[PDB]
Amino acid sequence: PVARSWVCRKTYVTPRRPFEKSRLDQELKLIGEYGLRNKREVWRVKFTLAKIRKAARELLTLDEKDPRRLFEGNALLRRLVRIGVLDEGKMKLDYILGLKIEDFLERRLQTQVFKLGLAKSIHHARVLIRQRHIRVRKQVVNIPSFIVRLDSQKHIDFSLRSPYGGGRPGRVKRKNAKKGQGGAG
Amino acid sequence: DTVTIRTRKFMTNRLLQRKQMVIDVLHPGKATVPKTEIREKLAKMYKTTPDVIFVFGFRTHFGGGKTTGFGMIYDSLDYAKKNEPKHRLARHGLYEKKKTSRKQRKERKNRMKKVRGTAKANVGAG
Amino acid sequence: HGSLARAGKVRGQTPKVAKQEKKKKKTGRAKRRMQYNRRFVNVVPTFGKKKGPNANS
Amino acid sequence: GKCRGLRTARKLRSHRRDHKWHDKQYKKAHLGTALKANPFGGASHAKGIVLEKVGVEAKQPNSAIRKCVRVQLIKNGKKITAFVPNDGCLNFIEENDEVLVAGFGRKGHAVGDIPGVRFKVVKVANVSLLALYKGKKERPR
RNA sequence: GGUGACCACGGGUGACGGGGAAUCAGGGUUCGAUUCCGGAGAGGGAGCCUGAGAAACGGCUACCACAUCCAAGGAAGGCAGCAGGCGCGCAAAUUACCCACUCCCGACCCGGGGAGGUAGUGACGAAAAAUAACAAUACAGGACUCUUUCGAGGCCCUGUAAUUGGAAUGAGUCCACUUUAAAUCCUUCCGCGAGGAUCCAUUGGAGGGCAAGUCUGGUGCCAGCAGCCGCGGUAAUUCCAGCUCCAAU
Ligand SMILES: [Mg+2]
Ligand SMILES: [Mg+2]
Ligand SMILES: [Mg+2]
Ligand SMILES: [Mg+2]
Ligand SMILES: [Mg+2]
Ligand SMILES: [Mg+2]
Ligand SMILES: [Mg+2]
Ligand SMILES: [Mg+2]
Ligand SMILES: [Mg+2]
Ligand SMILES: [Mg+2]
Repeated sequence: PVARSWVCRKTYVTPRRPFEKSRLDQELKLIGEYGLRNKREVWRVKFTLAKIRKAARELLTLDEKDPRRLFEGNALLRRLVRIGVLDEGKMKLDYILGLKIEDFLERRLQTQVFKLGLAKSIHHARVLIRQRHIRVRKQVVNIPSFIVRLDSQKHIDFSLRSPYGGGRPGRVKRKNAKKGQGGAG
Repeated sequence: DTVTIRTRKFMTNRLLQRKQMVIDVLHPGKATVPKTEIREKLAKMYKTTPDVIFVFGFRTHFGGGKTTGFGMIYDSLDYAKKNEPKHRLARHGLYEKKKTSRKQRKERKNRMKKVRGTAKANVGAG
Repeated sequence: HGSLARAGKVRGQTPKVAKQEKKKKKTGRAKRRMQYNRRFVNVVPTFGKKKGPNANS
Repeated sequence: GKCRGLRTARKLRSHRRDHKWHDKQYKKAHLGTALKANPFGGASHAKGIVLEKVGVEAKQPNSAIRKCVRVQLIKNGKKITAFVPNDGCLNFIEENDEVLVAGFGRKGHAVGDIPGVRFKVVKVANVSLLALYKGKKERPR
């Protein structure tokens, strides 16, 4: 009987036509263009978008002025603006459909490390984020693919507790300092 | 110097004879805090002596900037040795329990049925 | 019919060779950088009638 | 043509019912035979004892000797030929040695050459040919 | 008299019934022994006490079917509770710790609970995600600018190397703390802990379907390859090898 959770479900879908070339030759760009961990990491975002677009498309079959459409719609749109994809109150649904992967990539943390100077080359970003150098707001974030809420864009910054940012120069500079004090001095 | 213990969600539990709230320990690069210090620093806080404060919970989260948890305060040690569970009194040298250890109990108590009611043999025991 | 003597004739007499060693190949995500880089942005020269990514000169 | 009517849900169901005992792929699956016939009693692989090593002559267009094993399965006592895949591996397997034999991929069809051999050897004395023919795990003794 | 091709009656099931699952343009198709609900059985049947409440199996009564000790007169046997073993088997965990959580029974705040929780085993499976980054060189290049071109200024670049170079970090290890019940695990952190020859990514492939070499060795209708199409008979794009590449990783 036990306590425990289950409800574990995949975050992704693998492609059917297993190596088209054309599909590979897109999905590689995406990996370089933005320094992605792996191929899957695309078809994560690929799977997540296809949800949205099918959620949206689910609504486009309904008649207008119907309690669901209006509610689920706003909720859904807000959720996109909230993370900074639809803009300004573009917020009327049909539009959702016209939208591509590039977007839920551009709002990953990794990208918005060098987009806001901070890093210096896209892979620094993914290193720097893993290396527990950068923080958001107050939490120190470990994860590259944390989609950044639009609000929480200006609060990405070098952690208070890291070498660049301040305090405790890392062990490499601490050792090559102690080589000058202990070894040389 | 840098700890700053701020509390949340204080309740005056008339009927368990207590004050109880979420401890929110800030702490910078220095690592966790022990429950002894936190008791003594929460003692002068509400002015009840360290003696009558029981703390568990304490869960830190990334960066090491902050650690939440639950602590709480009875109006006399006499009540604390009454409302409080064993583990929290035994946490610091005030009340301990036997070390028979579970399968010694079970092996014994499944005997003493074998014997009838001659106390001498039940006292025979293991 | 058939002689089962000839099981493992060929692996048997093929002269073995050393597998060498140079470069601990870069892996994970850096591999994929090296990959794109070396057939997208970098070289992308004047076309020479299709490529040959593992072909000869 | 078709029956098409509106209180015809049965003539239809019962039509599309029997006109499956004319499907081939279901009359394997739903009849009985298969479970009764395949030495592999509905089971992915099976263990059996190597009772001798037999070369099989491949089907005309490709001349060669295929190097298989007569097996007797434990669960049934049903006999088998299993082609020991990959070069010089028959050399490994000795008589009376316990092998884990799996299918070929055609599920009943014999594969390509190897006329009438559904099964392929995988393991040998708890080893796995893949480890032996790579030279990773040696023969046990 | 009642039922019947609106298919009864008969037979079968790799059938405990639902709630759901993976699949899926819409429609289905198979699976649901699977923690939630409902049913049944404690080797098999029958009968039993007792009980509100049971035809109760951690009761007993035989029988049948199993099986233990023996002083040979007799006696005690029921894991489809938890652990464990044997057999079966393609095919599945530790004689672990505990009532601290949720709950229950009791005369009961107080005992007990293999119900249950906690550890261990655990590529059943799902999530996140390291396996390096960067400056300057040496270069290897290619959009501005400059040059008829050759050349050069350089904002752009990128390839390999020298690793030139220090910076950054974690896998480890381990002061310390939390955790918890006591741990453990996690989260916190003192201290140590990266120049590859390391702290070392593998599995299949490389004719096509199908992304990837008529590169180089060896065999020569053998060995062997090949899910299908096929290759192998003396330059194999096909076998065994070497180097290179590709897919996922
Ligand atoms: Mg049967
Ligand atoms: Mg039994
Ligand atoms: Mg019953
Ligand atoms: Mg009974
Ligand atoms: Mg029992
Ligand atoms: Mg299994
Ligand atoms: Mg349990
Ligand atoms: Mg997984
Ligand atoms: Mg590694
Ligand atoms: Mg192919």
